[PDB]
Amino acid sequence: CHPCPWEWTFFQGNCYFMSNSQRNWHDSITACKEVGAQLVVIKSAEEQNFLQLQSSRSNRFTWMGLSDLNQEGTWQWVDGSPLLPSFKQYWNRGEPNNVGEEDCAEFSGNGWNDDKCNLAKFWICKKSAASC
Ligand SMILES: OC[C@H]1O[C@H](OC[C@H]2O[C@H](OC[C@H]3O[C@H](O)[C@@H](O)[C@@H](O)[C@@H]3O)[C@@H](O)[C@@H](O[C@H]3O[C@H](CO)[C@@H](O)[C@H](O)[C@@H]3O)[C@@H]2O)[C@@H](O)[C@@H](O)[C@@H]1O
Ligand SMILES: [Ca+2]
Ligand SMILES: [Ca+2]
Ligand SMILES: [Ca+2]
Repeated sequence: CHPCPWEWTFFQGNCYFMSNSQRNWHDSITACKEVGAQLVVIKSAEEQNFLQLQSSRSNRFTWMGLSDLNQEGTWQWVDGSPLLPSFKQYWNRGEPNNVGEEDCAEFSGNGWNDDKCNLAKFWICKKSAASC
């Protein structure tokens, strides 16, 4: 037994899958469900710092489970949870700008950016880590 599956990353009781292939946002949601996970929902500040560092180093635009598709301007996580005011400090400068209609969030550089949901990007899945 292993806390996390092969190629996954462990951090604070959860396993994260950093994809090596690309998908649009909706298909990323499905990809995660197919492996018993969810497109990453950041539930804490320590988690954000950890993920941002890995994403920045990967130098890849990467989807997270956050969108304002249902109501422009109101960002909600895929589990139905609302984005908190304390997490809003993570957007890059000038973001979110909804330029050309951007309703999905991605890790970009050292922060977050909103981009077109139909764009294919890497993604991160999250599921709980097993204890053995
Ligand atoms: O600090 C520097 C900067 O470095 C990284 O890249 C910056 C740049 O990345 C994205 O554009 C990439 C290319 O996209 C097309 O191929 C061309 O436009 C080409 O000229 C670009 O280089 C993109 O995220 C961009 O952000 C702007 O566009 C997006 C998409 O329309 C929009 O959502 C943003 O609000 C903004 O207008 C970004 O500047 C990244 O690590 C950056 O985070 C970093 O700041
Ligand atoms: Ca919109
Ligand atoms: Ca939007
Ligand atoms: Ca943007």
